[PDB]
Amino acid sequence: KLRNVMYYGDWSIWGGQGNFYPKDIPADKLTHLNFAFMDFNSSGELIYCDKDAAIGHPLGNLGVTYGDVNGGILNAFQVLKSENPNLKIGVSLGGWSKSGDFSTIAATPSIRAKFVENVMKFIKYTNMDFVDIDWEYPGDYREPDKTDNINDEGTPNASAGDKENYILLLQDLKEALNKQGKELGKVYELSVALPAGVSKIEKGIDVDKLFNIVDFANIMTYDMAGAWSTTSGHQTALYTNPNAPEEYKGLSVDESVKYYISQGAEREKIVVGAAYYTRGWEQVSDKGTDPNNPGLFGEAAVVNKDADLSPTPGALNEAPMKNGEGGRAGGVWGYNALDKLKSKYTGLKEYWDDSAKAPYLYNSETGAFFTYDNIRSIQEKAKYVKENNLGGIIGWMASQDATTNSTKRDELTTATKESLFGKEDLPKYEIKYTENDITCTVTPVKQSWGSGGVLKMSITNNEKLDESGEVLSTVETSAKTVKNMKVYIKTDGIAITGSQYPAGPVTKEGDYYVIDFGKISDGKLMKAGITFTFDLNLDKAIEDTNNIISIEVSQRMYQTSPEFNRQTIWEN
Ligand SMILES: O=S(=O)(O)CCN1CCN(CCS(=O)(=O)O)CC1
Ligand SMILES: O=S(=O)(O)CCN1CCN(CCS(=O)(=O)O)CC1
Ligand code: NA
Ligand code: NA
Repeated sequence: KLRNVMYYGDWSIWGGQGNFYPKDIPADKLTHLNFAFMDFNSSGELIYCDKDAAIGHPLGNLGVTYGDVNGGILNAFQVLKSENPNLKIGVSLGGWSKSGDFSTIAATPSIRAKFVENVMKFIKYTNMDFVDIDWEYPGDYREPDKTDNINDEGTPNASAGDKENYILLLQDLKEALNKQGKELGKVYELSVALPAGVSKIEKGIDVDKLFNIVDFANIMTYDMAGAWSTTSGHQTALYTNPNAPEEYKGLSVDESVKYYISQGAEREKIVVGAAYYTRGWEQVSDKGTDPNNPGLFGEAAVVNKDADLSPTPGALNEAPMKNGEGGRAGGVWGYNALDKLKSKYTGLKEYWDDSAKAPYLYNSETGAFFTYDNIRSIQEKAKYVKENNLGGIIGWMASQDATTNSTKRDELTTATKESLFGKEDLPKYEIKYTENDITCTVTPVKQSWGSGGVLKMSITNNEKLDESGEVLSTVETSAKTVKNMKVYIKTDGIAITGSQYPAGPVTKEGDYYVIDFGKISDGKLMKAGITFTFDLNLDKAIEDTNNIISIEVSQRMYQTSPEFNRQTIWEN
């Protein structure tokens, strides 16, 4: 079974990525959606990159106020899955900028165990389905590049022990996932992000052992050429053009996959990467390296400067170059910004390298050169996956895809899905939720005056908050809040004519009376430990509860989103 995997960065929601909220992800076209990234410290405690993004932002949902506990990307992912049950949702830990604490965690069994325990709790409270470990990279000594990213940790504590310790970490995670999956009655998966190139693999990836632990592995077959080099090239090519110079030999999807297989990787677990952005160079001279691809593998003149004044051959980026926030000139433009790119760099012509099956843009008069993925190269990558019995495709990243006919950013995502799977719907999966500890009492009220009767009902959220630290306490608080509660009451011969605050309004829907706490501002987010006690009005006085059959409750993340976790709280 193939996979169509997508990264979604938590910073998608701000202006740099055009304020792209999860509801506009084409989730019916994905099998796996990675929340990128969760940080963590050297003691194994999880740490947010952007707390408001993760747990507080309203994300375009009309009834959500900033900071409301049903806000945030993590809750939005749950809604995407409810609305698109083909989808598995998961969490990417680390990434290029937050891999600095892996070496320490992986080296000490007690810290490894704490990290694993915290990740298991996280995915329990967020109802996530997989864990993706993006250790970039084990055994690779690297300092931060604060000009690129003030928050970059690098991997300054890398060591030769990382290769074996990563295997231990992955083994611990998979065993914990197996255990928790059995406890909760669900299937979990474990994935990793892997380097494309041989030297990084040799430094830190025990291929054969790793592939026997993970469910699948995402090969980062992008960023394989760029402004760190003074030779133009393809950054994410399917095949190695035979004219490639030594520095780019090996750095294609095909050669990377073939190397992994030669080292023991199981084909069906290999997911290959597609980049939804350009890289490029300001001023490339055609050296005639490949006469059939002008400008390719040409010499890039060192004519620009980074934000820290370092000379560079890189072209300008879509975003302004600022020290500490995209400070390196890399020719980096989102796929959805190719029209902006062409307005800034005029005179670009589109080329296709038939030997690499990769597009590029080149101005033969100015020398500007950009390398990227398009619909055609993604279709070629998909054909390669199918013909070689590989595992799927991963895209980096969602917010960079282009709109087609709606507000969804889905041009490349749709092309990927249809080339892998065709036009039919993706398989759907059952979604399980853990019932909340919700109890209730019902008490007939003696009313010697007036007409009708009264039933006094109390509903209690018996959950209690135990987790410590910002990450686990916030996801726990959300999970143990009863959200937009609907109460379904089935009676035999008893009519509920009305309801009173703190109850929401009551209606008859089929054989049930339904109380909608989504319509009570004080009742729509019922925190742990809270009780609502309220009067229900009846058409006739009642002396016992014998004609009350059942009371059930359901939740909704938003007033608009699907009901879930329907559970019985009182039965006769
Ligand atoms: O200012 S914004 O909030 O728009 C972007 C903040 N920040 C910039 C750096 N990237 C690094 C991603 S990675 O290097 O870890 O892939 C994460 C987002
Ligand atoms: O002894 S050596 O290590 O030199 C060769 C071992 N060799 C590596 C390649 N795989 C192909 C797996 S697959 O093609 O069936 O997926 C077979 C075994
Ligand atoms: Na960290
Ligand atoms: Na193997």
